[PDB]
Amino acid sequence: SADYYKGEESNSSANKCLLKVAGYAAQLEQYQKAIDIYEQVGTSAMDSPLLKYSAKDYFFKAALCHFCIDMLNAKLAVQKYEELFPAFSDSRECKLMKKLLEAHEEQNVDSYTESVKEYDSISRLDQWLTTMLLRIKKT
Amino acid sequence: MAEDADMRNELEEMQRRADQLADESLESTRRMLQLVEESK
Repeated sequence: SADYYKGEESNSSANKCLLKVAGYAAQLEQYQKAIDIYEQVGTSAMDSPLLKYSAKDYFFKAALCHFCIDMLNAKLAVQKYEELFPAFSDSRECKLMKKLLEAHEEQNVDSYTESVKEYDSISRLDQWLTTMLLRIKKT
Repeated sequence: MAEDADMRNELEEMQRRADQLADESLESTRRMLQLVEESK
């Protein structure tokens, strides 16, 4: 369906289908496709004034999806997102990822879970993000 | 000094009134922040 709509040049509809496919794929434990799709949608959405505000969210999700692969590439991707989309630095997402990475660097799982609980209290979390964070926490 | 004791206890009750008011203020501020974050 996304290919059919792309052939019709009807944008803003293939993007949602690709995002759904990427999320379900990430749930299926295939992250390269999810990372690529989320990055592509984010780079397609930065230039849009209306969607720009949501773009940060996409970036955040992508950065979380790359977290499982390895810590070093997670830090590198955080740097790349901060440098390419400087506005993203303002959001609390960067602070949250930095605190989580700091907690992992010293095996300080307690700080990790305290930060996760505080953020959840501020705003209730989604099933996908909860599962991703729990799977990461296993390490 | 029992009555004076209770007068002191009333003073501490006023202090705890101030404390309670501060607490419910703190809660109100938290609810502010939560709703303001939610609207986005």
